[PDB]
Amino acid sequence: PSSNGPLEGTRGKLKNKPRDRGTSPPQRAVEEFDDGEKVHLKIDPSVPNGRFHPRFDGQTGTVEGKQGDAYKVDIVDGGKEKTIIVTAAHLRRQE
Amino acid sequence: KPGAMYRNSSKPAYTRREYISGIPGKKIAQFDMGNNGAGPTYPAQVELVVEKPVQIRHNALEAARVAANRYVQNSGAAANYKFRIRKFPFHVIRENKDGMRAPFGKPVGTAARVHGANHIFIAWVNPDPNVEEAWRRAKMKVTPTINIDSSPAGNA
Amino acid sequence: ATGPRYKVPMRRRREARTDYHQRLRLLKSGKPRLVARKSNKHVRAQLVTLGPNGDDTLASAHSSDLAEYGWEAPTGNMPSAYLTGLLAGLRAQEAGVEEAVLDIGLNSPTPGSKVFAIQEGAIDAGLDIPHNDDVLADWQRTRGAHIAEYDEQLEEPLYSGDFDAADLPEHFDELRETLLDGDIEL
Amino acid sequence: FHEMREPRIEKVVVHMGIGHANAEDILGEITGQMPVRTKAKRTVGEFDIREGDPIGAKVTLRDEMAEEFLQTALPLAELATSQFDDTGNFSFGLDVTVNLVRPGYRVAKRDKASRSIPTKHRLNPADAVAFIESTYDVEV
Amino acid sequence: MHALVQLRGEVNMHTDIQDTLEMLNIHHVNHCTLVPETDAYRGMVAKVNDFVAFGEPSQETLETVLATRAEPLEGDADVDDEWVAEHTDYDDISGLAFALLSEETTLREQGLSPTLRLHPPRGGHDGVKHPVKEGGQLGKHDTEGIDDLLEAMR
RNA sequence: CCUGUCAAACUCCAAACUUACAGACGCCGUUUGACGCGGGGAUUCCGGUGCGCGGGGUA
RNA sequence: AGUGCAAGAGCAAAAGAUAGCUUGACAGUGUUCUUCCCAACGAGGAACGCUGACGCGAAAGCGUGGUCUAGCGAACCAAUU
RNA sequence: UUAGGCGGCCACAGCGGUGGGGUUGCCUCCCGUACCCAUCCCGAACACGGAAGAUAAGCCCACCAGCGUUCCGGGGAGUACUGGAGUGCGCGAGCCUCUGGGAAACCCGGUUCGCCGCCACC
Ligand SMILES: [Cl-]
Ligand SMILES: [Cl-]
Ligand SMILES: [Mg+2]
Ligand SMILES: [Mg+2]
Ligand SMILES: [Mg+2]
Ligand SMILES: [Mg+2]
Ligand SMILES: [Mg+2]
Ligand SMILES: [Mg+2]
Ligand SMILES: [Mg+2]
Ligand SMILES: [Mg+2]
Ligand SMILES: [Mg+2]
Ligand code: NA
Ligand code: NA
Ligand code: NA
Ligand code: NA
Ligand code: NA
Ligand code: NA
Repeated sequence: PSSNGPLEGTRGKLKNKPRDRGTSPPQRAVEEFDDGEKVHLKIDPSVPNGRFHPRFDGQTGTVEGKQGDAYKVDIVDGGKEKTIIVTAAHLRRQE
Repeated sequence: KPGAMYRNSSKPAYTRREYISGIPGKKIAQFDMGNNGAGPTYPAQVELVVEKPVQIRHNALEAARVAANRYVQNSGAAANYKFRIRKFPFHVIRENKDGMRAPFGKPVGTAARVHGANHIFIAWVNPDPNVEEAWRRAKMKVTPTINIDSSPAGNA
Repeated sequence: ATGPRYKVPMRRRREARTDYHQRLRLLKSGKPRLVARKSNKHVRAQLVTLGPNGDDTLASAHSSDLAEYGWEAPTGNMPSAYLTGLLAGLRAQEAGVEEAVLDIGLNSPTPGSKVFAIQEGAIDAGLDIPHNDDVLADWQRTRGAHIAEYDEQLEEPLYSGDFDAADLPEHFDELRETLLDGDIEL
Repeated sequence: FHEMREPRIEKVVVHMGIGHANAEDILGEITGQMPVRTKAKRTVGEFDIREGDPIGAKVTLRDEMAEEFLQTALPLAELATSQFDDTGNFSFGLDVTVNLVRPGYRVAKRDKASRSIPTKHRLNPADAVAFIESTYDVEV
Repeated sequence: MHALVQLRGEVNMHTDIQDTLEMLNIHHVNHCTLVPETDAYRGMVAKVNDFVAFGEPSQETLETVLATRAEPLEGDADVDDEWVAEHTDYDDISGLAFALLSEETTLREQGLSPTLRLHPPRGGHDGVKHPVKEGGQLGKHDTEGIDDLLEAMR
């Protein structure tokens, strides 16, 4: 890469299709998850806060406690174990 | 310079003028010849069909187009026919003219990318195919082998 | 509308009904909301919660079904709103609801307004609602005193027939008194 | 149907587009209520580079305040036609504009459930001329 | 139920292909296994389509091959009718053959090596550089096609 | 209105495919102890070629 | 359109404009991600808490500087709380 | 839901257009400024108070497809592209066969003028 910032090579994943533009619905930013639940990580281009490193977009983690309103989701990067601080707005129930 | 240097479609598409400067102008004079005032209202319509994807330098186009039109003056400077070269030299081309150090070349020209089977030239004529000859002279100056194809014309 | 790339607002924004930005902030408390809504002639007070396919109303009160308890005066006024607030408040309590936050829709947070009135009532009913006393009306205006005095500059009855001529902030007391004990639907 | 379709005056804006005022005074008397400052946008050659800046005053008269004004304004004007809005308005003059519309306009100017007034319920240049012409004067 | 037979070696064949072959109990050229027709098994023979030869065998042929190249999960023991009877739920090779074909059981389930270690095809096969439709011996076979190959390697 | 063309730094579209998690089968592990954890000892950080996909270059 | 600046991305009852008020660009201590995919490695950076003190709001609530990704620096010595 | 309040999905719901509907549950327009509250100026808005009038707006109801959008049939197309394989072809660029996937534009015909949840209510 020509630079090594966090948003390097994220033009696609952190951009909205024109119609899905503008503020997102609150219903999913308030969703409540319980420790144990499988959740899919995907940043909402509209939602500035509660994000996580773009590199994890696409992960399906397990909710294990929370910090503030933010959730703590455990994922496995490659073969490494990691804990991701992400808000509901950027999460979805698996299945 | 030789056609062997840019006749293949092996480089990525390089056409964005917003990121390229110093693009030589196209030598191609016109794309519509003959009676452009009238519309394709002719009985016969032959086409020069390229047989292999290649790149055709605006050099080749102009030389191929003149040679045919210039020849289509077997019909008169204001003859009854309409000639058309449907391709435009979009693909920009460079040359590394230091050795291989910082070798990204400098824009030296443009070439149009034609895929095999596309028709580069189209002429419209009444049962008076002198055009078929204007094209034996045209694909004479372009890299690829070509097929001279006739569409509306069962007046054989 | 114009093209594939055109962005159409959320239905409830087209209709100019729900302030979503304000809705997120509300929902944040994680408590039930005390929906305070008005109409030219009435006043409604709901206690909404969050659901799978949309909100769920657990308890409510309309200034209309206020007469069902002895209300014989208009219903688009200060006293009217309060009691409906209190009335919804009680049915709320019954529901097992204990706390909520005041959603005033696209209304203005003007001091002594009827929406704070609705809040003041739902509060007294037993509900725990974050609030601020000095943004509420001075009680008297809640009883309907402002209207009694306004009919003092009579010469012509404020109420087209209706009930009384000099109006009754006391009829207000009578009703609040009533709702604060027993009775059906509470 | 009618009654709720028949024209009415909603505000008469009287503004004095100066380039830098002392003019407020006259506007206050010619109408009867305080004027408002007219800041400008963009930096321009007419030594008008200042963004926020008093460059004139206006007054929006509603109800009687509007009639009681027009009952002298109109007389001082001749024009009509062409000089009318596609929405049934017209500006003459110092300026004096007259906004015209039918009864249910609040739907469009309120906060809750506001809505744009349908093209059918809008006032036409013609329907406008008639209403006013029919009130102390003549068209064209 | 299809009969799988590796016809091409391991040198140079993708790893994920080779592992698939190995999960299908084949670890050597000319080794054959019997695989049920299921989505999960179909995906696997497809991945393996280019180094193997498969297809549905005729009851008869399966019988020949079973008799000639079947083996107990351990040891030399000849799987003949008696063996089958005195060891499996069936009464003879044919009864086993039928069960396999109708996918009612498996070699393992009956205490047998999942692998039929076939012999080189007598007369030589049709080549490993072309599929059947091209005169080669690779890919899916006709029941008569699979039989010829199997019987040649009986 | 008609008619002639394009895009590595366009996209109203849009694969194959790669990939996260889960279940199923398969294979593997529970005396051949997998998965994993802790620790000792390295070597190694001139690579190359074929194929597919490439970027540069007349090559 | 605007949002200080590259480029790409976010934003409309706003993240932009105006007005007013205010100094949370606050003190303290953490969790996590990043820096360094995987996979060890410091400074730095970010996201998310908590404790304490505040600002604004009716309130939910927002403020751990400027919408996001650049604007940064070990030991030794010095000066300062 | 003979007109309401809060919503979810966020155009299948947009844009444009036609018809119908109210002594009342009603919603509105509407009438009106003593109060609470309000306009850098205006009871326009906001806020309060209220029914003389109205169904013309809005709104609710029924419907139209011309544009925008969603999905489906037939055609384009098993075409373009492609994961695996080849001592198949080609000077070569590149192509072909087998195997497993499989599109976009456009045309013609249908579909779409929202669906659903909670509450309240002749
Ligand atoms: Cl993270
Ligand atoms: Cl309301
Ligand atoms: Mg990309
Ligand atoms: Mg053995
Ligand atoms: Mg031999
Ligand atoms: Mg051979
Ligand atoms: Mg990839
Ligand atoms: Mg920030
Ligand atoms: Mg030193
Ligand atoms: Mg110092
Ligand atoms: Mg009507
Ligand atoms: Na969005
Ligand atoms: Na040099
Ligand atoms: Na040639
Ligand atoms: Na650090
Ligand atoms: Na001022
Ligand atoms: Na109506």
